[PDB]
Amino acid sequence: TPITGKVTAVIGAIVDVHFEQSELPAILNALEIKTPQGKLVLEVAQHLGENTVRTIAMDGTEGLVRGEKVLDTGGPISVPVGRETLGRIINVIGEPIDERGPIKSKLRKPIHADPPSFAEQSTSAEILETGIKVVDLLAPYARGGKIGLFGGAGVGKTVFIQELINNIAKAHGGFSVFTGVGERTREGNDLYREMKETGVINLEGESKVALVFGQMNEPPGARARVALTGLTIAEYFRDEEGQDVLLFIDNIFRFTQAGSEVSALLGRIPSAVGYQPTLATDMGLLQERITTTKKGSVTSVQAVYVPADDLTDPAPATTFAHLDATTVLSRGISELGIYPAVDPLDSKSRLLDAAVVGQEHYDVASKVQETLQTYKSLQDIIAILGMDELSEQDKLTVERARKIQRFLSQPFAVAEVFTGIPGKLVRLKDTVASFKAVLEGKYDNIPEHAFYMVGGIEDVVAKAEKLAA
Amino acid sequence: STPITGKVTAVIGAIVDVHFEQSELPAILNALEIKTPQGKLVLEVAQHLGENTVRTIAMDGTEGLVRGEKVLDTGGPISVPVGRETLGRIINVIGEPIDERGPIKSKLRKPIHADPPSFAEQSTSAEILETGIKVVDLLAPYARGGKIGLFGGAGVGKTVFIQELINNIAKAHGGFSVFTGVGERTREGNDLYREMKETGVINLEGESKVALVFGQMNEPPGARARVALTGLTIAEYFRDEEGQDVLLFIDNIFRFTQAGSEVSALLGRIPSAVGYQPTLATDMGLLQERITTTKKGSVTSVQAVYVPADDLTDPAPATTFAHLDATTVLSRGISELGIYPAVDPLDSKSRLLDAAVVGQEHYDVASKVQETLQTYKSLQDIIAILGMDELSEQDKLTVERARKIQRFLSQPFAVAEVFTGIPGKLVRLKDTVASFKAVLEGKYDNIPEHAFYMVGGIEDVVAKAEKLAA
Amino acid sequence: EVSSILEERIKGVSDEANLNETGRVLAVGDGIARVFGLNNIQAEELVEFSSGVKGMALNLEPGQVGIVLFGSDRLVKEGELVKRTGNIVDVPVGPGLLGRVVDALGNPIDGKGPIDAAGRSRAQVKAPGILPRRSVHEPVQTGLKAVDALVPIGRGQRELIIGDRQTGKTAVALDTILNQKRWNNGSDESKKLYCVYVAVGQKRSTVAQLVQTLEQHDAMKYSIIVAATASEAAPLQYLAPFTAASIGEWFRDNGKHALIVYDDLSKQAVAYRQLSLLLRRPPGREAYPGDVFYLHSRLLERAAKLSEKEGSGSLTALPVIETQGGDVSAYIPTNVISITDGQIFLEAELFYKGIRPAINVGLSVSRVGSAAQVKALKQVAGSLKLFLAQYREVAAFAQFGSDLDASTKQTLVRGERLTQLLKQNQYSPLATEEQVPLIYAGVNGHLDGIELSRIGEFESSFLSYLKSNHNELLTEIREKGELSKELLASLKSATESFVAT
Amino acid sequence: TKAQPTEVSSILEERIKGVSDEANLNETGRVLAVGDGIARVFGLNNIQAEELVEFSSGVKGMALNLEPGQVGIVLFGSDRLVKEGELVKRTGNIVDVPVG
Amino acid sequence: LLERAAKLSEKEGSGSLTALPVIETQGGDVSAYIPTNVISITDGQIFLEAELFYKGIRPAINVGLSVSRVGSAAQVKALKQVAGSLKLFLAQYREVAAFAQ
Amino acid sequence: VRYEASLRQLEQRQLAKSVISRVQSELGNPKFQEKVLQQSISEIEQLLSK
Amino acid sequence: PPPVRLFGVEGTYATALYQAAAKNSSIDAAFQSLQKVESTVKKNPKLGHLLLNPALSLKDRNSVIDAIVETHKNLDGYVVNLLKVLSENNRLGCFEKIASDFGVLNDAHNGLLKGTVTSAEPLDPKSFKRIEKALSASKLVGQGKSLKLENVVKPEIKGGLIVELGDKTVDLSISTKIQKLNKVLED
Repeated sequence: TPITGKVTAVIGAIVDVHFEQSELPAILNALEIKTPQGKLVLEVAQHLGENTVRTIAMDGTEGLVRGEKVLDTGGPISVPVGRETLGRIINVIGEPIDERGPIKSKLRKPIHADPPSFAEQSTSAEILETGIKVVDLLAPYARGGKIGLFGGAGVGKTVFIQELINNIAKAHGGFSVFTGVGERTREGNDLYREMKETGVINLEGESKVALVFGQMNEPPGARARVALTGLTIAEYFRDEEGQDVLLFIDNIFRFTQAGSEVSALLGRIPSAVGYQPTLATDMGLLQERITTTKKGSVTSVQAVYVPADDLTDPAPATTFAHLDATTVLSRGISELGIYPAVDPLDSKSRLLDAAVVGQEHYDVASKVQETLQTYKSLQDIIAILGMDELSEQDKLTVERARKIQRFLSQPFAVAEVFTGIPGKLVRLKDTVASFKAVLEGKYDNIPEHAFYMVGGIEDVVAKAEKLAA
Repeated sequence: STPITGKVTAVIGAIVDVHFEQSELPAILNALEIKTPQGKLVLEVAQHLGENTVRTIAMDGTEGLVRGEKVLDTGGPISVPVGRETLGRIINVIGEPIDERGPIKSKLRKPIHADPPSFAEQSTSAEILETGIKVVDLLAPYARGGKIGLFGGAGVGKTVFIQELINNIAKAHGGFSVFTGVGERTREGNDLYREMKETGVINLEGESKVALVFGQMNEPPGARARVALTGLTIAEYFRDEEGQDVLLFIDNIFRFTQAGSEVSALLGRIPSAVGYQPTLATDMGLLQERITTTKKGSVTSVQAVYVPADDLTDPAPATTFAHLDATTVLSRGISELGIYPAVDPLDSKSRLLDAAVVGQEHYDVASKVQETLQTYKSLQDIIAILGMDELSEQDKLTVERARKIQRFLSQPFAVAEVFTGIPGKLVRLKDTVASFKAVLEGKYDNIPEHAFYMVGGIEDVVAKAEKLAA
Repeated sequence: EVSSILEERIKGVSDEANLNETGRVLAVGDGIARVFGLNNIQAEELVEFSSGVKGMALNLEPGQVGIVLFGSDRLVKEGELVKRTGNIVDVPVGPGLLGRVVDALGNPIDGKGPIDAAGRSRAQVKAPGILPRRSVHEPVQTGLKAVDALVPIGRGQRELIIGDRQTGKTAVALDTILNQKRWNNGSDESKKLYCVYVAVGQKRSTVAQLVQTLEQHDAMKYSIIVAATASEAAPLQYLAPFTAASIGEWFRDNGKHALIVYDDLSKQAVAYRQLSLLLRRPPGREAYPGDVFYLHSRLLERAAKLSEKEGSGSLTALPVIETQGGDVSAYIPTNVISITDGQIFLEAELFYKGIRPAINVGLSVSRVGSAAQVKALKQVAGSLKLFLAQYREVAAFAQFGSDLDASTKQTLVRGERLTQLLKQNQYSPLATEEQVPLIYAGVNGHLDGIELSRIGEFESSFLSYLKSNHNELLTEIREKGELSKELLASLKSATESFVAT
Repeated sequence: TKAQPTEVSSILEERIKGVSDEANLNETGRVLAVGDGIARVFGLNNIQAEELVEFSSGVKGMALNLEPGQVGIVLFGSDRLVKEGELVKRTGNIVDVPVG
Repeated sequence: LLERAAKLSEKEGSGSLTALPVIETQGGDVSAYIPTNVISITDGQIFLEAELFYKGIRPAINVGLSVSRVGSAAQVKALKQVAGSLKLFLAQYREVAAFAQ
Repeated sequence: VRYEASLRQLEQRQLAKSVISRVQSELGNPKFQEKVLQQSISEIEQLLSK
Repeated sequence: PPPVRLFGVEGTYATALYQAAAKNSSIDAAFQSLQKVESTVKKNPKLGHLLLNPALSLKDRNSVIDAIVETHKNLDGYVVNLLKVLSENNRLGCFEKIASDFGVLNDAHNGLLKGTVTSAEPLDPKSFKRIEKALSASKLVGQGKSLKLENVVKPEIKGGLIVELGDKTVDLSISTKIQKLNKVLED
């Protein structure tokens, strides 16, 4: 509507407008301030009455002069969706930031949308093989699954995701969405280049992937609805196109982080550790909009830059609420040289079970966990005393755990370059077999180093021959 | 005069502000009653915010309050009923019998804002309470008119200890007792009512040798704070007016602390350390000073305390640790050992434990106990990893005596026929001094550790030695 | 058909009257409106915003009365009128909820259509007195042996399930429901616990998996699922236990026994945290305003083993606080621990150790009863506790691997076998008549000899053997529920018969 | 617009009524509100810092906060009888105790 | 600040502004909000070892906590060839002295 | 039974949007004018009854 | 005396003025004089919007008061004593607010009430009158209680009508009924 207004205040990027006319806006409406910086998009977030709203500002702020006209463009911002959004990198306003020229589209849809109901649910979880032993063993993936990574400060959170994309998303023909919230531009350039190169984006051709990328530098408010924009793209694919979907989100600590910044300014008492009191509603909403329906079971992968690695901080804690699998990755375990760097006693999946992946798998995993937990327990004794002051039975366990640990070191594929060691990807069927034998100590008699940085049991054997030479 | 009409303006939980008539306010600490289908909502006046608008704290529910609602003024501090015709009634916070044995009170009501008596009245009479519980008597004798403090985990025998005290001491001693419940369960209430009906202390016919004031945590925080104050005034009526000595019991006073911290925050008063009211000390002081050994009477309070995570250097217990005359620490470990009572032997320190005020003989025996136990405890660490293979025979005899003593502490309790199933044993002070002395001298190092377990004095210890022997 | 139902619906609306209350919205945004006017507003009343949003009013101020929205922000508009429903919040309460998932406001979200609730009630009903209680004598058996033995569960009793998040946190409770299938199957109505599973803060998919599990175990029939999904509003999340409580109280009042699982109250606390801070109330300790204790206490004290007068109907509660990092010193965990009649500490390390269920038994207590378990089972597990208590000390000696006293290592050897005996795979409970033998064998030391690896093998086989031969013995344990001399001897002979061989 | 202690409605109405409470209240005072034992007194304009002031409740106090409109007395005495508009005479002698 | 430092593309003239942001960590405790916030932006860290500084490497580069995630794709082939992955090798040195005790 | 129930639900939502179409039809008509008179006289009747 | 407290808007400051001049019982006079000074402030818009914008000293603010009584010496002494307060606290932004509030208080004291019969379209004078009759007939607006039922056009209430006054409304409209109809036929 032509609700004229003035910019009464510009207190940061939480501009307050005074809509001069007593014509009322509505919460979650969108406004265009037209400036020589083009349009600036604001989103009505409070009505403070007297027709004086308080508005979140999506695009950049500066230059603003108080008493500047507003126009209400209403409702939630309308993204552009269709199959002709497949292959684009999208801002938030639908703009192609990979600059493929105005995004061709069918139907343009509001950013905000409702979370599918309890009735709309149709929850299913398959098995999905990642070609990574540690992942498969500890947390078997699934279709429609919700995966969560609680890795470091992009120390290889990105690397982990890239490998997963390389394996799973090029082994998934159905649509897949990459939404990268507040992440570094270079990663985006690398990814875009790689995608175009790996034909997942055929540039001239069609893409079975779509990409949304939101740069960290971009104002917090933009990052908040970068996610919502992506969720709309996903919903269009899930619903309207109907096709099988996947979704990747990294860094969703930034989603939380952005929200906490605006919350204080908005005038909301920022709850514990400065994090917004509305943290729960937002995380919940996002994860109830990304949900498995009969329309489509959406596999989601969420990557949390755990802040200073505190997972007891409310933002990681509330992530746990809406996940079905986690593969918390410890920065320490990265330092030990183990790549994958996933903490193994802090990995879980609902699909790890004695019949969901079989009793044999479950038993094999159980023994690995028990062995490692014992080893962790004997870390005190080992250090204060020695390993020769350990019991012989324990010394076998310790040697086994050291071997198992080293076995878990399995080179990365995308980061075959970055690690500098050719990637080792191993089938799920192979994994169960390999661990069963090792647990029976059948291969525990060959160098611990042989187990180190290699794939399957056969590879360990071959590297033993290499070491022998 | 006339009940000042006030109109509620803001219901913001328990804090309810009233807009009393122009040029007329009550004074701080007065009592407002608001007629409701909830009877009288009692608001304790706690601030005046001026403009004939007071800010008062509710003790009871604030549902359905119409903002603008007429508030009658009793006009003066909350006055409960006190009497000797309060004996054998369960009475809620607002002084209403919830065992409903008609209108209680002797002939009097008194305010619960009773003052702490001056220094001149308060004169310490060091006199010896005797619980008959051997460990309690010997290693930290309790004292009449005292302010005993049962720090422990939630019902780590805390309820049991008090029940045992009531079973022995309450009926035995001529003074009345008052059981005051601060945020304790109605489940716990039914057990207490039943148990003291059973011990007959609640004499079903006529007067009981105890009165009950059972307060519940479900009730808003205001009621939780001033259930304690209510109980205190009944005890004061016994102490003062009727002269009578008492043996007060409060449970858990952590609920009192917790309640006060909350309403400090709610009053707007910025919470101090670990979120606890900056006014903690003076509130504790007011409570403690009111309970006293005076010329008028003597009140022997035993106040249960719940110690969060059994950590009492936490400011709410730690401040209380100063304020109580005769601290006792009870905990999980001793409970788990199956020892009744759950008192930690080397951790607990009562007011009296002097070298001859408890009697020189008593003291010397108890000093010998302390050394014997202390030796076992020090050596416990060596034995744990290294073993007892590197310790001497003399040390081993001391360890053996301590283990025997450790389970000598286990003395059955009749009110833990509910728990253990074993009827109690009560051992006189003289009998305890004698019985413990013998063991230490080594006269009963030939009596197995378990023949000290769950039995009374030396006579019983010998009898169970014989029982285990054959 | 659908036309007929619609014709009834169209018929079902006509005519209205003057609205004597009003107030004009001003603040709006932050999902908490504050409206100007409203003096007729009775506290906690439900107020219908003209948008179509309903919000109860929890804060009254002589400026602007703070009405907590259940509905969406955008729908509400500044200057709207709100007309008071004139009713303090109420929920339909009855037996129609049996076999129903319901959201906070009691709408069947499973969409099994309308509920045959026999009343509506209020969510602010207060806890029954000392006099309305009766002595607790109603055992509850979870089918997990450790729970029954170590922390025996009565009825009208609060047992707090505490421990690290989603370590099958849901699953421990579900196991109870499954062994309570046996009593439910049993026609003794007062032993039929109508189980109310309250799910606060959880996603629809998780819930959908839970309802699938429950429907699979066909326990859903007597189950009521009260939900406040992750989507659902923070006021509605706060209100969800209290309205769950009302549904439970209808059973309790009727003399019927029921069980309420409050999973997870930790997310309820966050909801009240949010709610309070957007009612602008000062942050409490850990941003949960103090009176949160008052809120929780009134809720929890409505689980009661009522008098014979009240039909003995006892609603039993199992609160669940999912402690993050086992942080029990956190204000809400400290608060709850005091309120509850048991704590059932679980530990992640013991999960990793392979003890599944993983129970930190040292801090697991049930302060109340032993008529909260079977008499027979009380006799056998008497020294299960003693052995385990000795085992704890012994295990400490065993650590650092110092050369144990032979006696301590006897304890160690016995203790280990017991530990393996306790472990049970999720969604497999065990009938008490056949938990008494296993514990008899262990406690009467016959298992102490049997090697740790084949304890699991032994256990399975032992059960099969008793089914074949000493099924008479099982029948007697079922029938008489207190081990007599004859049963102890018979059982000893049977145990010997299969321990040897 | 903003909150000011002189804009307290009883003070304000008198001033509007052409009656200024100043002169009378330079020593004496009148409590505006007493909550938390923090009487805020209008008057005492001849007060010296930390001077001893005596209420008509017999309460003695010291005045840690001197603000122009209000003097935030801290009571040595109790709050129990104290109420709005309490006469606070200014003893006019800074806190002293016998020494010797 | 940081994302204004870039290796541009041929259209933009390929120009660079190489950012090397130098964080002075007191105690070198890099689990800490300010260091971690930087780490997520950056590719690589250059943590320095005090023990080694004293032990005569001026300056002394901790190599456990020095990483460079995408470093070797900047490298020219001589400097790709000569180094086969000394970090791996010296994380065998690290392991060896780890298990020496 | 499952498809039968689904068909009733489907019938209900189809007939629901058909109801929306009738609502849009009513608000077009100068029943939109005439019902203001109906509401007016109804308020006269109600408020006189108050 | 207060003609019913107005507080929630810091109107207690206005209430104080009202009751103080009510006790002098020169409220009509006060109200009229308040209109005159407010009007000549507005009709001196340059430095009667920017002299309603504080930036004035103690002395300059006081001299502004002196300039104000230069504008007219008939003004009523009680609102001149209020002016002293407003100068001293330098408050003056809620001056027209006080004028409006004093008006509200005045016509509350008179017992006159306003009113609106918002519709999405113009509303007949016959409708005003008939509803005014009905409303006067209702106990809701008695006598001594005046009512000015006016048309407002607000498409927010799409079609229909809502009668409003005294926090009592009768809403017989199409929009509310449609809302309910839709909802109930979505049941």
